[PDB]
Amino acid sequence: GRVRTKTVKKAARVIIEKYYTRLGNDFHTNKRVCEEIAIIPSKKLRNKIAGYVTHLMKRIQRGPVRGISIKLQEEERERRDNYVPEVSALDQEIIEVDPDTKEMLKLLDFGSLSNLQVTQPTVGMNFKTPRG
Amino acid sequence: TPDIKLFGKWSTDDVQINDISLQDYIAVKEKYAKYLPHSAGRYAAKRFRKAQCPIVERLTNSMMMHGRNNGKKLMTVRIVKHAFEIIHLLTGENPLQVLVNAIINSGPREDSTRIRRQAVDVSPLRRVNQAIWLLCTGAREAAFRNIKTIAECLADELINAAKGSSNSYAIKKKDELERVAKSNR
Amino acid sequence: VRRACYGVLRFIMESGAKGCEVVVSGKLRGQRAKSMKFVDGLMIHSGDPVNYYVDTAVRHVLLRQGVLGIKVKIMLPWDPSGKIGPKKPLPDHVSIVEPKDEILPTTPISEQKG
Amino acid sequence: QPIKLARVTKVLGRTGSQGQCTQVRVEFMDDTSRSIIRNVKGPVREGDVLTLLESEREARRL
RNA sequence: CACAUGUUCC
RNA sequence: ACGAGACUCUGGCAUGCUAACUAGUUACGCGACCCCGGUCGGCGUAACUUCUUAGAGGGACAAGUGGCGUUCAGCCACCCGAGAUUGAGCAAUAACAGGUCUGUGAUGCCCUUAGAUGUCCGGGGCUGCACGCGCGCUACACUGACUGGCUCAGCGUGUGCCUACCCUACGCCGGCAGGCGCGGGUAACCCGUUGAACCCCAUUCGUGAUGGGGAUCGGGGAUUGCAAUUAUUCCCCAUGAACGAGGAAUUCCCAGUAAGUGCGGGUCAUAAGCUUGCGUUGAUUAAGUCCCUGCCCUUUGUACACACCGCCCGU
Repeated sequence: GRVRTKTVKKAARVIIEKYYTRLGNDFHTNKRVCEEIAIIPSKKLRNKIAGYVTHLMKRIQRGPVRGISIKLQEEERERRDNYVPEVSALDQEIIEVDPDTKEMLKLLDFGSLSNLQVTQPTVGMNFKTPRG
Repeated sequence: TPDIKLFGKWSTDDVQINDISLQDYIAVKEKYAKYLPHSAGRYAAKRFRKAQCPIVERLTNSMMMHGRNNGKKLMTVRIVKHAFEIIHLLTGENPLQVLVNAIINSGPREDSTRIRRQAVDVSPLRRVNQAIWLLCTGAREAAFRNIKTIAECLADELINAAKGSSNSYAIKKKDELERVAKSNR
Repeated sequence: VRRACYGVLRFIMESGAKGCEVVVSGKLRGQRAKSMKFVDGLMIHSGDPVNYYVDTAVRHVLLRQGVLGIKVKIMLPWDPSGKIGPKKPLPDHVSIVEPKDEILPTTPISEQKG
Repeated sequence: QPIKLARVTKVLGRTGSQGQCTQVRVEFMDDTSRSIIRNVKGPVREGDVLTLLESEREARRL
């Protein structure tokens, strides 16, 4: 029956999204941290709020969490989302071209190409699902 | 004696537990030894905290019945302690062994219940619950309006139950309940 | 009875209230007894804070047709000084201080002086 | 007709009209291979053996 | 397996 | 946004902190008594806060592990642990022709207002009894009754602005109820170390409407009050009835819980079978279900809307 409400959870994310380095993993450690970085009115809530923080710390060390704004993971996500491989996914030497979309270029301007070799046609129209 | 225990003067050892179906629900030896059949309590809070209780304390916990005698464990231990000698001065053997054959032989196997009745099997903990119960109310009428005291009736029945001699209340009500279940089975 | 009940509901918002529950019971416009209810803003009902966050006043008015009941209920605002309301904060509000803007060091330097 | 040692090895669910019975996937200490389903009364634990007065009665899965 | 009915100024 | 939660008071653990000649202990030193030791709420002293008490704090979070779960919300299990759900209070939106005009100097309106439905004095009634019903109490016995002995509590209250009326120790007188003389307590002080019952031990009875039961009723004696006859209560003796475990039916309850057992509070001049709290003895059973009784969401059906206790058809 021990299910936390919003004020246990909406507050604990503010503990993480602003104070990540000032905490650790153990409960009584960041229990003693959260008393000075957050004015919690009661003692039982003081054990309540920090208790959800350590449980979410057991998730951040293990994976990414949705409602979290941590400065060190997003820069890690930044460097993988500005990523550029030294070769492109377009710089290919063998551009396999279908026999019909060969024909469409012959009427257009770029009709005769160099690095474009042609395949063989698939025999027998069989492409949609059997009904039932 | 920090090695062995004497239940007043009764030895802890040499009680073979006959049935293997109830031996996981008879706490009577080498982990469950007490000088008294009386602890502070605490056994009746959890679901299966009733499984490791000493059986002689369980009977006293079920003996304080019918109003006026509820909340009087000080005297029901004064009944069974007197009643343990009564078994010994009739048998000569361990009186607690007689209790082992008593709870084994007075627990009904199959029991009808409201489902039209479907006769179904029972739990060993249900079985030790009923076997200790049916004798505990059987002697409750044997001393009722009779010169035979409650100490003897408590001792007389499990003597008649360890042999299944069918002159005790607990044996009769076990086989009738096994038979009326055998009707709608 | 409508115009006057706003006259106290607005008089506290110029005075800086947190919320109010004004209810005018009694008979109005006929023989039948009814109840007016103009609630607005934040206003709590439960908890120990009801003693020191809400100040309750109930009065009666004498007229020719009946006796009307008024519950002038006001939720006090909060102040850490404690001169407009209670000193104690809410049981659920979590005052979290902002992190101070410190620039992380990359160089090991000493500042011996004296 | 035999007294048989049938070891309760897992519980399925509470049954009956008032929820006074529970159904168990019971197994036999007397031979491991055959195993049936049968309602039990009273509080049930895991790994206890039962005493079947008859062995051919099987309960239906609710 | 059975289990019908209603009193109403407001 | 409210309600739930949070919150409050209490319950449990901290030989750490703060201190107690109206709280207790530890010693030391005599007195008494038995064979250096033993005991004592006998008597003083300096060190202490263990017990006394209550102030601050500290302690528990699903915290750690192991399963389980989107591996999210969470759940089951283990260990460490004084606690791995103490109990209550507070408690919304809307609603009822719920109840109170017998709580009022809260009141609209109405009746009455001197031969008064106002006020006071006397006495009676509210207690009255063929009968039905509700909450209760003591019982129906031998796990008992009866008689000695032994021994354990925790909640409270006490001298009244009026108020002339308190809680009570001690010392006597009397079988008892009760009575008389001193002393203290406006209270952690005196009562009071609150010597409670149940209990425990040991008699006696012996399945008998008996020594279970104490209804009814006669006789005597004291208290309170101006006044007790329709017996205010109370003690003594004698009387000793129904009642042999309670049909149909139905109530309350899952942990110090039910029940047993007493003790204070309220009413109180006289006064608890009621009620409100307290401690004491201490469980059986259960860790489940929608069967019943209802209750909360979702769909669906509705000829219902004072709403199925609805509506309505034919003779």
